[PDB]
Amino acid sequence: MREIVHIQAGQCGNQIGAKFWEVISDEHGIDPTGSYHGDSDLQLERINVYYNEATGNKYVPRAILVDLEPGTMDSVRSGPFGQIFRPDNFVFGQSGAGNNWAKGHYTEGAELVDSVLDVVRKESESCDCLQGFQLTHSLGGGTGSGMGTLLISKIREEYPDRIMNTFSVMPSPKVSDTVVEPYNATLSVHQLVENTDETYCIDNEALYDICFRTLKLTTPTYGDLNHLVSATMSGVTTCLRFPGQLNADLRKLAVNMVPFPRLHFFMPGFAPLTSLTVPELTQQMFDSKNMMAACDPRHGRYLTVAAIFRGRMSMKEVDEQMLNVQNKNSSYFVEWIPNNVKTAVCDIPPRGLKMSATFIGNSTAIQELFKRISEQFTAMFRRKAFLHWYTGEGMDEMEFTEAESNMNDLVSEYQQYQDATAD
Amino acid sequence: IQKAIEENNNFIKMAKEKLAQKMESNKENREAHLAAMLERLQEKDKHAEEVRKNKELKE
Amino acid sequence: MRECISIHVGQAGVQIGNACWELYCLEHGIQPDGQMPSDKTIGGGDDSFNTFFSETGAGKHVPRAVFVDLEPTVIDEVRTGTYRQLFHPEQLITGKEDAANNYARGHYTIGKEIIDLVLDRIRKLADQCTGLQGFLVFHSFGGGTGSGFTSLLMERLSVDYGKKSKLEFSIYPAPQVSTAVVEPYNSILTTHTTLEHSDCAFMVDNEAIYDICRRNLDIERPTYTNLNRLISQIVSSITASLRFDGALNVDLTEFQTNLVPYPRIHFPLATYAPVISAEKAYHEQLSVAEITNACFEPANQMVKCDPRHGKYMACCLLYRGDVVPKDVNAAIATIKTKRSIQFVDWCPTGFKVGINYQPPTVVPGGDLAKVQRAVCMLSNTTAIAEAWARLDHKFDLMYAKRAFVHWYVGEGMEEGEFSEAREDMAALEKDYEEVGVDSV
Ligand SMILES: Nc1nc2c(ncn2[C@@H]2O[C@H](COP(=O)(O)OP(=O)(O)OP(=O)(O)O)[C@@H](O)[C@H]2O)c(=O)[nH]1
Ligand SMILES: Nc1nc2c(ncn2[C@@H]2O[C@H](COP(=O)(O)OP(=O)(O)O)[C@@H](O)[C@H]2O)c(=O)[nH]1
Ligand SMILES: [Ca+2]
Ligand SMILES: [Mg+2]
Ligand SMILES: [Mg+2]
Repeated sequence: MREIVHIQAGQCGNQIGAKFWEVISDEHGIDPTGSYHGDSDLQLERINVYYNEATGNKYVPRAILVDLEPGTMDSVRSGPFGQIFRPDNFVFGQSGAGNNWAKGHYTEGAELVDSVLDVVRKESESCDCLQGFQLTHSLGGGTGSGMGTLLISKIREEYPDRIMNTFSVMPSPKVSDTVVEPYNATLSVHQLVENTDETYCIDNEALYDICFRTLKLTTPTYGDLNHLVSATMSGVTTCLRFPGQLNADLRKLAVNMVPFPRLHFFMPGFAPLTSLTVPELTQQMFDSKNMMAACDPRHGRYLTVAAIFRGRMSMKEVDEQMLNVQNKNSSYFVEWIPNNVKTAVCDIPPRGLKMSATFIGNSTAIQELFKRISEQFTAMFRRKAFLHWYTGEGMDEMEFTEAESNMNDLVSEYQQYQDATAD
Repeated sequence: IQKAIEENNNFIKMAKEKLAQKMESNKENREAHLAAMLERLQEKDKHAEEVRKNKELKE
Repeated sequence: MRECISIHVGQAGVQIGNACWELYCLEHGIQPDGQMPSDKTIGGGDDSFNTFFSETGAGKHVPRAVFVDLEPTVIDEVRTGTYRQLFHPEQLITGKEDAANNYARGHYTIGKEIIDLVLDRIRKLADQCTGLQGFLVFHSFGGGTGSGFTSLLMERLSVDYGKKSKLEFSIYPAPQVSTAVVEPYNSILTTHTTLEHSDCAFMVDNEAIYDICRRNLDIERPTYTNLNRLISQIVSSITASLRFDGALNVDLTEFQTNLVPYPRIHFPLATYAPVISAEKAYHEQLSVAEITNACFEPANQMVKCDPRHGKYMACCLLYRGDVVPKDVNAAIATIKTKRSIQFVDWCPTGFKVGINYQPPTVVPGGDLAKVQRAVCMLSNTTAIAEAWARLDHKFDLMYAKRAFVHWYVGEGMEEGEFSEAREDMAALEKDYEEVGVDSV
């Protein structure tokens, strides 16, 4: 009876959001019609976290679908589980964002934001005790990046004591030739640093490399990248959806993962990744090749880590192997946060796997991600390239400089605590 | 026996006042924390108005 | 008279409370519906077990207990569990949002919204008592409710009941089963706020209980159920003098006189024996001497520390079962001639002994063997300060960087409360050093 309200904005946000509901609906035994046909009572014990139960014993995702164009949301409605979403929770426009953060944040998005809040408000009123919100979106586009960060600010104004979580997709030249993505992404990070409590960094650069290098996919599609996002999102929400002791709600997760409010950008990880023992799950789980953000954790230090093991296995062996990895890699865990690695175990494994492992790391090595975006940002901002797309919507030059400085400061803060010492 | 009564009453008294001060100081601090949060958010809305006006005048 | 009200706060306190009251019902012959065929006085009585159980006109024996948690899922198991008919609905109090492992939310933001209702329900129990003796408060150090709401409750109880005695059973955190990085913070904050409001506190180191279950009972990965059933036995031994009577029975308050030389030095170290599985206990009878010797094996302590490197200020032996003073005295004599039991120079060295003849009980499906005799030692040793030192060190590591402090400030707390609490702990560690120094 601790409800989460889900929001998905823009093309990317709606696609990964739709597949998120497909996966967890299968895990909870919910079919596309909303009826339960599972075999375990553990599936329904915390179903209220993500589902409303309309009379008739059908479960309706507590989900809101937003986009400044109908295209992506029309495929959701006509796809699998499209009929499970509440039709009133579809809020779309016709103008579009044109991959312009300013359009989605200040102009077109500002016209539609009020109607979205009406739906957020209606859903939140019927909550026994709202936990907070989780937003799926990309930072390289216009709607998900611009209007998504706008929704965050407006929701926070009305629910300032609730947790704001985001699944943010970072742009990569390997998965988009659209050139103004460094701008839209830097402007988005500027907002996320200030108005979110927890952000999972879904780096498209990492997803591509996993599909190509590891899984041997010459031409990775958005569907291939999204199969990783779905498995990851399922993993990092397992503690919220099933009975458990560790990080069972958004606030407790934030308290365990965020030692400083601005440093709330996590590095997801998943294992196995195959185109299986507990020692191998744990070794791979801490390997750079299994990270959903294109950063090497051995280039920084871990502030906090959450490990989630799924499937039937030996808890004694899990505890042993988690102690083993920390001891053998003690240099990569800050001394001044004792016992900063917490472990959860869920008896229910994902679909198609006998056992899996999900990794949530708050590592200073994440600066490599922001450094990559910053390098792409300054390369164009130095040339004032494409700024008329943004000044034409009313923006000022300072706002670009401010977003730049704030992201560069975020990098410095990660380096500060990476260099910090106990003695 | 009167001194025993006085000390026990002073312990109750001082415990009641210390707690009343903590709960009051805590309410004011938390309210000030939220006030600053919304005043920053409302400044963003005010800034969004300038952006939309800066564009309208550009036409 | 001499009624005792128990208060179980947070998940740890509630779940330990479930194990304790189940064990009590078995020790006294009370059924899950509260009926007790052996009790021939219906509706009331002055028997020893009435210190912990009230009686209704319908023959139900009701725990003098309140369960409080800021979220409902744990107490909900009590509402639907095997002993749901044992408690009146008003004894089980729940909120909708927990403290998110944040002392500030348990003591202020969330706790303040339910504190008045909790005090009201405690008052309802106190009004039923003709001679209330005090309270027993079960809570964890690490949880936001167990730390923050307990401190608030303790402060309020001092106001509403004066210096009426309040005893704690406190769960000291262990990495093997901990659920929050900030548990050192919450531990220091609640220890400081409760220090002046507690007369006696028994700390239970989860790592000590964890190791005991692994080593003595061969439980590979002990669960809370494993830990809590062991903790129940220790709590039972401690309260047995209040719930039973006998010629050789010694009241817990009389041990207290010896265990607390100064108000702040009120943290006894408990050691329990025998902890043995049914397989090893078979055809192996453990004598009085053997279980007494086990009390001085540090591996059987409830808190990890080395009394061999500290000084004793009191030693109490609480036996239960087939035990007579003759065998006790012989066992004690052997131990003094072969163990490093160094007392401070300002305390007598004699051991204080109590014997309850009711033998120990085990819950069905448990791991502990049923034995004919058991013992819990309660000693006041400077070595228990080791537990403070370990916790204070983890506090200093994080607080030097103000790690996670924003979660507390955001809920209304100030850094001054952190430093104030830490300084009180430093003085407490200092107090344990001074009491161990020889007199000039
Ligand atoms: N021995 C024992 N320890 C427990 C038990 N349950 C929780 N703990 C310990 O208590 C600490 C966490 O505090 P909890 O009691 O679970 O939290 P809480 O009091 O409900 O506070 P919030 O959940 O934050 O509102 C950790 O150190 C756990 O290891 C239990 O049943 N037995
Ligand atoms: N993983 C993934 N990334 C996407 C998807 N669609 C778009 N993106 C990324 O998002 C960015 C474009 O933003 P987009 O969501 O299409 O614009 P929007 O409709 O205004 O939100 C690009 O950098 C893409 O790599 C998708 O289905 N999956
Ligand atoms: Ca009776
Ligand atoms: Mg696109
Ligand atoms: Mg709890």
